[PDB]
Amino acid sequence: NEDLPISMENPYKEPLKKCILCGKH
Amino acid sequence: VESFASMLRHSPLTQMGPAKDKLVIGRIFHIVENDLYIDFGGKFHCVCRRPEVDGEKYQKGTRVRLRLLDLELTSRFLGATTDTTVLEANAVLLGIQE
Amino acid sequence: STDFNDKILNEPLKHSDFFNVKELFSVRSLFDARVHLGHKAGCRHRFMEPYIFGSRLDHDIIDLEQTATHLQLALNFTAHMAYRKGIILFISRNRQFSYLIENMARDCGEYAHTRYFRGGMLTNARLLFGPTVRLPDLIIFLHTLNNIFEPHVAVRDAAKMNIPTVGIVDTNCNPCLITYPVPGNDDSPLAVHLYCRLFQTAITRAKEKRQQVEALYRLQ
Amino acid sequence: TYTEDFIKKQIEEFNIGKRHLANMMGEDPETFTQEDIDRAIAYLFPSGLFEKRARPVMKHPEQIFPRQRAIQWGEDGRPFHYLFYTGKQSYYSLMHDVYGMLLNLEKHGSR
Amino acid sequence: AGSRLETVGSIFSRTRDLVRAGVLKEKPLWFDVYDAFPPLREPVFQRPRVRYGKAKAPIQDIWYHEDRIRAKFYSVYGSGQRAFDLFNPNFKSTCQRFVEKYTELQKLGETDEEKLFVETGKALLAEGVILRR
Amino acid sequence: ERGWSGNSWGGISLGPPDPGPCGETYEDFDTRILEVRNVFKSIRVLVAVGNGKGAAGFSIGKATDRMDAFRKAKNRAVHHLHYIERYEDHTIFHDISLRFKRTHIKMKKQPKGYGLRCHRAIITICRLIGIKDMYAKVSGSINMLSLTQGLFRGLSRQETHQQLADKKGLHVVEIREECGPLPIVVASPRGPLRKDPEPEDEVPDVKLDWEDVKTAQGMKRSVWSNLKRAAT
Ligand code: FES
Ligand SMILES: [Mg+2]
Ligand SMILES: [Mg+2]
Repeated sequence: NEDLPISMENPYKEPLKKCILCGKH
Repeated sequence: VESFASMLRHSPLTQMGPAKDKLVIGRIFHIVENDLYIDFGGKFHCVCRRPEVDGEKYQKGTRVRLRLLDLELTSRFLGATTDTTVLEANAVLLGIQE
Repeated sequence: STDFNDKILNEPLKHSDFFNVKELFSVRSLFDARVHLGHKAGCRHRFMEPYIFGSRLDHDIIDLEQTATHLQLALNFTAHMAYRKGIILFISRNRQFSYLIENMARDCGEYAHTRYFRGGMLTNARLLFGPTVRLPDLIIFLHTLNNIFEPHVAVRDAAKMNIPTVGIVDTNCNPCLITYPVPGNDDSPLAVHLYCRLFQTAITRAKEKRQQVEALYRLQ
Repeated sequence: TYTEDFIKKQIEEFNIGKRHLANMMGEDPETFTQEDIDRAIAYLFPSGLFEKRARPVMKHPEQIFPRQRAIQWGEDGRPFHYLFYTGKQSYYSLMHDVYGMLLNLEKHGSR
Repeated sequence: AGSRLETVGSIFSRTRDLVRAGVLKEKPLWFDVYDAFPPLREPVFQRPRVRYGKAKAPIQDIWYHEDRIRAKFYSVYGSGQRAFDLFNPNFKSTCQRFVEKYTELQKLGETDEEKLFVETGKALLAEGVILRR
Repeated sequence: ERGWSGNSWGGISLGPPDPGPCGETYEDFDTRILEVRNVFKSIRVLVAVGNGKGAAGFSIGKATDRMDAFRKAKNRAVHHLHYIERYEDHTIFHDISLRFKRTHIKMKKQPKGYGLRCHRAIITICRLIGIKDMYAKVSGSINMLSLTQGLFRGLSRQETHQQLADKKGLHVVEIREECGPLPIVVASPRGPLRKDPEPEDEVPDVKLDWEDVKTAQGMKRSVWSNLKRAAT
């Protein structure tokens, strides 16, 4: 059956929250 | 014959995807003073406060616009093996459907 | 009385679907009634896992193919019990549907208990009603959980009193002690209305079938 | 405890005594009423006791005897009322009726 | 009367054993119906267990191919200003029409995710559906 | 007749259970006292009932008067009956090793005429159930209530030959030394027969008990074992 669900990582996963200084020296 | 898998795949609720910040249409089915109980097609209804603007227009059977925040409000608390549910959805009442 | 029994009480038991309960519902109808919508995975009960198709964005979905077979078995059992003039008691502590369930029970000539369940109604019935009281032959739970999200005491009491139980079990319910569990949504008004309609129709049709069979037997 | 046979007999004795009192007072037994019973008993058996219930009385046995016995199920065992197993079938039936009227209205000196 | 040990066996097994043992003179009204049409599972009491270690529930997450497209749509054009009508069994959102056009283009052309997205946007704008990025 | 001892309530018969409110008589049931204790005053009694044909149960009754406790325990016991499956209506279907709380009970199936060589409470409960041949050893804390609970649990959780045949889908064949190499099929599956045989496990990984092996090898020397006793 083509309508069966498929294994997959959550495509709606929101980007994980960042602190204001993340990526800065 | 249409299988349950096809029904779930092509269901509007499935198509909606995440329910956060989605505009939906609900229908008022019960009123308790200024508390409006609205069904929008989900498992649970949402309880909204009667707006101070054109509040008289909000009656049973009225179609309203809602911004869904959560389909069911649950939260696991300290020392609990299972989540505690209020059996209600979370939504914001925007207005009446013209 | 041997011919009476063999022709009326044993005849229905030789047919797979004697009361034709299969045409009362379909997977399409259950989907339209939102019977497939369960609770979130955080409230999931372990014993409800085999009945769950999957989780859609942390929301459990009840496999309606299994629900169809379970509902078929439960409705067949209910129809057969009503044909035998057994006492049928509906139980539900969801106050949103107490009026509907009481109306349905009155309509089909059966009994309802949507109020606070006192200690000993089933296990102490003789002291609470009288020494010659007759207990229900079948108990149907439209909601198997009480208002603190724990099992209705009537489930364990009926198990103690050897009374078969039919039950609507949501994803957060325990189906271990319900004789004929029916996985489905117990919150949405559409699903509850569908359950009430199906059970009322089955009971009424079973009683009418019994009456007409008795009339035919008397005529012949 | 008063058996139903006992109350039946007392009804019989009250009826025969009613006709007897009607004969004694010369009134027509056919139209003789309870007020007539009270007045005739007061006349024949005068009593100025202040307590009205301590004075002579010949009332219909139904009013005197507090015997009550209501059957809630038939010989087959099926209860008559659909709310029997609640244990308060009358109260919950009344509440159900009131709630139904409230639903209908929602769709639409004394103590 | 039957045994009140609800945690031992099931009501059917207890009733059957007591009937055969002679404790119960007559079978209950439901025994024959149960025997003719048994449930799928025998109703036996079991204590639910908390899982530990690597034991996990076998419940899978429900995902479809189009979900990816939906995500990107909901990330690029955002949530449609048009409201969802979940009561209609055949409601078509802007995202759903975008998905259908995307799949038709994929089946009638090549497989380049960005190109499919952009050309699908061009096609929807050509049809006359507003799409504000 | 005295119980286990002259001044002991244990083992004394209380007569048949009273006719229940349900309308059922229990003239074929016998009641035996298993324990009497003073609760500090009231009396707590543990009693067991059984008809001798597989139906048996036990209950606790608490009351200020001892006779009231007896009556309560008996009447509650008759409404919490177990059914115990018996192999040929004289013994158990297989050896049963159980531990309830801190009380260990090892029971062994035995041939006909072996008798009841078991704890006295176990002897009484077996007589109530109808078991005539069995061996039993109790270890750990000898607590009467725990002993009764473990005994009933283990006896109710025994698998019959028919159940094993249905589970494995194979003939369960009994071999008796007195009957030579004759194969006696005691159970056959109700469904179809599996055609592939059980794996011939060269050395099964079973958990053996040191007492049984020591007895089999003759290193057990106890002066208290295998002593001559009255028929039980
Ligand atoms: S959140 Fe990434 S460095 Fe702080
Ligand atoms: Mg629920
Ligand atoms: Mg002595």
